[PDB]
Amino acid sequence: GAMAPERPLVGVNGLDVTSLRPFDLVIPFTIKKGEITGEVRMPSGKVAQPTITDNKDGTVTVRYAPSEAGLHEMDIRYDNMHIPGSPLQFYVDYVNCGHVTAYGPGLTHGVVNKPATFTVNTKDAGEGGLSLAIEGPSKAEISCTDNQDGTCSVSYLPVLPGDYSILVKYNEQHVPGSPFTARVTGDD
Repeated sequence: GAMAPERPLVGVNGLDVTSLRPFDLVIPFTIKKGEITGEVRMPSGKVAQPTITDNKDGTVTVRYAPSEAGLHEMDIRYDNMHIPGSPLQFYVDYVNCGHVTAYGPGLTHGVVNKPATFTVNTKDAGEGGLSLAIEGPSKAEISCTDNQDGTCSVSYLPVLPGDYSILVKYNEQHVPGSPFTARVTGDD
């Protein structure tokens, strides 16, 4: 054909914060004088910058607007030196879909002797053996609770700073992105 027909239309085929689950996390750290910046890296070959905000309570909150699914990671640095708890690492997923899945701050970042928490969604997942574990540089203790909304909540206590692998599984099948890696920091 020589040209388009007499019925043209423009539309967006990519995903955004309206259609994907966002990234939002909190880290024990304080801004005083200087500057903090970062980078988030995508499986699809893309790159983007995060936002950092100091809460004035002895913590910084870190945020990013999503556009791709899969296993992701984020670098954060103050005056070009990495902060304690950087890099962060986690999975991004379609929260409205029917597959068994897991997300929250505790599987991305932890703090020694503090209860770190996250959620597993089982809302349309069927039936079987639901399982949960952590493998770290020392043995963390773990608890979990079934909710009337059709989700499971999770809590765990690490004891020394380092990398801790989180495992989530249902009916002998791992959730997408499992095993994940949390990075644990010092409380003092």
